[PDB]
Amino acid sequence: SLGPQVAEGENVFGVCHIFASFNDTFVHVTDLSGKETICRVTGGMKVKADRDESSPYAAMLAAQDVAQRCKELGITALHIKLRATGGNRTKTPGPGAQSALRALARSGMKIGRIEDVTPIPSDSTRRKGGRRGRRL
Amino acid sequence: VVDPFSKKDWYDVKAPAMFNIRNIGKTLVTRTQGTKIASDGLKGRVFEVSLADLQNDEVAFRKFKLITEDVQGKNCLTNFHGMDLTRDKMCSMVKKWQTMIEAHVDVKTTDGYLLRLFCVGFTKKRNNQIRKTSYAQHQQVRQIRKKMMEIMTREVQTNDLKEVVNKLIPDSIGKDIEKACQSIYPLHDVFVRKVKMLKKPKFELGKLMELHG
Amino acid sequence: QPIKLARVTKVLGRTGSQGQCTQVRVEFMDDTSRSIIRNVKGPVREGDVLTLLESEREARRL
Amino acid sequence: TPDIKLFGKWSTDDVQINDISLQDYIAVKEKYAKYLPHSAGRYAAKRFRKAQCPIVERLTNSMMMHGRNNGKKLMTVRIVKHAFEIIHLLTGENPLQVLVNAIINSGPREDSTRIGRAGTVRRQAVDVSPLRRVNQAIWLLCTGAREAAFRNIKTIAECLADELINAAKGSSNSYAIKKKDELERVAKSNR
Amino acid sequence: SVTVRPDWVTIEEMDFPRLSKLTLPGVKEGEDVLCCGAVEYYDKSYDRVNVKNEKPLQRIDRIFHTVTTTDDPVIRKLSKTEGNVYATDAILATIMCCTRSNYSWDIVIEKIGNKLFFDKRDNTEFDLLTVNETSVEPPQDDGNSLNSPRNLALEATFINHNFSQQVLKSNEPRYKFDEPNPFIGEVASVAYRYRKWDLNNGITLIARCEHDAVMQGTQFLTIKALNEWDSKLANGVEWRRKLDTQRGAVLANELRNNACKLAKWTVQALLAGSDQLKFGYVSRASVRDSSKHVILETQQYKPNEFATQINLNMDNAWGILRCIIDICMNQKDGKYLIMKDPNKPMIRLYDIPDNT
Amino acid sequence: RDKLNNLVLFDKATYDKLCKEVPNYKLITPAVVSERLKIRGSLARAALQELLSKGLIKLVSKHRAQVIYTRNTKG
RNA sequence: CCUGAAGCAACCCUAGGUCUUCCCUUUGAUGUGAGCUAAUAAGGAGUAACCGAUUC
Repeated sequence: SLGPQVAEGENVFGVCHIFASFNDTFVHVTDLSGKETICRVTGGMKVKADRDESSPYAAMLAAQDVAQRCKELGITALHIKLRATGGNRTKTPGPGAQSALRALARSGMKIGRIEDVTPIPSDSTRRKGGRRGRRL
Repeated sequence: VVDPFSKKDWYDVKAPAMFNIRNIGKTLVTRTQGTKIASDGLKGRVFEVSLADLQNDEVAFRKFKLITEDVQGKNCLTNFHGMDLTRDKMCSMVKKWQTMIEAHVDVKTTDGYLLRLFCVGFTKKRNNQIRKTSYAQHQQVRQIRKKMMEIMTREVQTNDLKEVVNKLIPDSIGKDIEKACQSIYPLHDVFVRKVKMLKKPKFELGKLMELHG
Repeated sequence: QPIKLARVTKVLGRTGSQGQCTQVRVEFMDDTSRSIIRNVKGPVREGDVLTLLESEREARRL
Repeated sequence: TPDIKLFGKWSTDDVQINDISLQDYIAVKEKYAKYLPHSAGRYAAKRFRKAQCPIVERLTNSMMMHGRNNGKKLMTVRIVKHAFEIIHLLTGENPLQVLVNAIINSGPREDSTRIGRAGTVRRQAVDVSPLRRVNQAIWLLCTGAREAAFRNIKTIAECLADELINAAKGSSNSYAIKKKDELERVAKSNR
Repeated sequence: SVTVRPDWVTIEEMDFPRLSKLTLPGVKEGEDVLCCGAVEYYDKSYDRVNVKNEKPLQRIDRIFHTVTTTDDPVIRKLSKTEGNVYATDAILATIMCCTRSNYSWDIVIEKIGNKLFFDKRDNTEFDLLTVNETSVEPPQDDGNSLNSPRNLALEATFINHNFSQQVLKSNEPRYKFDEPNPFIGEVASVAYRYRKWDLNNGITLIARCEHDAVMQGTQFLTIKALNEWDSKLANGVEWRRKLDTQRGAVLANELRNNACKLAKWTVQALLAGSDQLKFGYVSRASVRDSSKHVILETQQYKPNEFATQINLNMDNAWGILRCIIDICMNQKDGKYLIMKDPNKPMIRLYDIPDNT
Repeated sequence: RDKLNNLVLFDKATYDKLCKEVPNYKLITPAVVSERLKIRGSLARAALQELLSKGLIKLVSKHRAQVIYTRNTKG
């Protein structure tokens, strides 16, 4: 529980992987390596209803618990790696992306550098749903 | 009922002598409990650092991958692994009404390291051009791509890895290709999109500690 | 945060669901040049004063 | 008295509206200096004609409410006269100055409302106009004194004196400041 | 303001964003070491003066002493006794609300030993009052025009020096502190009192603080005069129109147009510890008549209320001041110059020979 | 819940409070005195009319709805 | 008609104590207890419950 960095100026950086699907949100802090995990609070751990796992609210709760949990270990600032589902599926991030990123900045952390890391394929395998799509 | 972060030593990370800001940050490890060792489990971690943070303050769109190939003592020693342009940059460059020319060469340094370099270049629209398009014919494209490969090979092949990174810290290769292809078709947004690492020589320490000052 | 005075310079358009908020261009009495857009309840006139609790946030123009 | 027009027996001059914002929509000084709260009106003729009604008359208008007391301005004028006597006793200030201070301290700065990206809905925070500030300031401390007096020995004149003293202070004891702070809190909670 | 010679060495540069971010808490109370001069009683009966019942603005011959830190005999005495930073209200008002600065201004720092004499250049345009500085467009007129920045500033300065004396019952027994005015019937109503500020980081500050007059109710007055010359072009609303429905609007509009002047005047009063700052609404006869003036109205504001109203931060004012006194109590002796970039928003600091 | 039982006539110690206290108050009204002594408005009025005719409190205004007195001046 | 009462730092006058402290007693402050009020505080929470697509 002791990052031996200087009390005055030294910022200890983590990196927060915000995987935001359209029916879940993840907020997951790691080393600059990306190997050693510190926190992972999902949208679904906080709220107990299936329809609001992908909420701005649930993502706001998740980022708040992550912010509080990582402040104790002594992670001061965070780099950001945002992503939607990707592959064959959507490449627009979920509605929890904005509220989560906002929430762990309202909660007194520092924001380093942000970038999209969605798995964008060269050209991909056949997408789920028939030739005639998802008819409803 | 075991606090899992009680047994965690923090380790300072060090970048090689080629960059201005030496230390990248800190790294977590588990205390040597049993047979598996802290330093051995810590050896071979890939750190993706933006060149803005790696230097003092510059371009933030070029990133360098660095491998902790050895640990001396409370200090991870990273070494040049690879390079990649950011998604935002690559997506911003690729726009409609022009020709995108892509090359890749599999070239080896004087020491063991064998890289794969990917070059990219987009056909520039002239200052008095009224034609919307500004496309390159197929033979003009592959004459450009042949010249891309010829420079990319020459620049790396003849000198060692310390000097090829010193060339990738600016974009001397991309500026050289861009000026070279002015006669065939004027390109503008020319970079070495990506550098990959395929083979390393069998690990040395004296060769690492020359790169670490 | 210190409470700051924004002065209405030109009333632009009416907004809200039931046409209830006047959206107005304000010119800051504090800084010489900074002019932002704010949604305002009640009746507002061209050339009077507002007391903003924050002098950074801005309302979405339509 | 061809020079000064003492409101019953209260001085016009030497009352200052400190706040620059509420200064135009508060009429107490130099031309709105009149002897009685009572007058003809014609302040509902055009849009911002209302701003020129002496604040004492605005208070006298707002006071007469809850059905059984619609259009008893003579009874309301005697309530305001008795309240100004009682304010002067307990405070020792100019009762017009205490009223002006209570108007400033009671008026909210921010309120919550329903806005757009029309499709669904959203309750965001917005500003209140300097007229809306003074309009709601008067209404709040009038209804505060009203509901306080209902089923009580403390007479309407005493309840008004209580509200205007405690609101001019900024107590959070007057219904005016209590409710102001509730609206500004909700306005913050969803901004 | 000044033509900068090739012998003048730039040492330090500070821009307005960096100066805006500064703060200092812990600034202690000002201690009246000396109170000098004699101040008249104010006629509260010039406030039965509105848009309908105005007054003639008359020329009053009373002698104003524009004596700087260099020529101050009490500061010259106090120099050796205690204090290492000596200033006037106009000078520190400039540095404090420097953030709003539009035009080129200058301050001569004179570090003789372990001292800062924040001095002003006599026979330079420092004691002019600027006009419509911070408008959408400042007056873009030529020196031969009557609506020029020079000619508007000239008459604005005159009417302020007129108004301060004219409103005053200036031949009824004066309030005397201890001494007569240290500069000399002929004189003008003004009182100079010196104050010590112990300033956290290890600086003692002795500034000369000026009250304009006394009013009863006793009470001390800082008094200034707001000018309205040709509103329709000037990029402001008319004063004579009604001013009574729109007083708050006529005020806030003339404030933005004179952002730095009203900021210097208000921090001037906060410095002196005046409990009330009054004003004087002066306009022309016809919109292009430089000679005539008529006093429309006056409004009174407690400077503490006014400064939080208009905009100021004591922490900013004292935070910028600690920075500049620290810079020039750090670097070497001789004559300096805090000059603001004529066209851009940044203050510069040159080191100069012993002459200019 | 709660109920109010005021006095129809003075207790000895309540009248001792009234004879000592109510000429110290800045505002003297039958409603104020009614709350401050646990006494019916009828008793309050009758007591304050004693206090006035006695010549101890300075009346400011009388009205069927509102009768206001104050403590008499000092010098 | 009588109610408190024993030493006053030291010299002269003066009144046989012509005298002002134990404390009776009232006004001004500070701290605790209790009431009304803060307040519907805030938080719990825009959570739980209930309703939502679909059939004309």
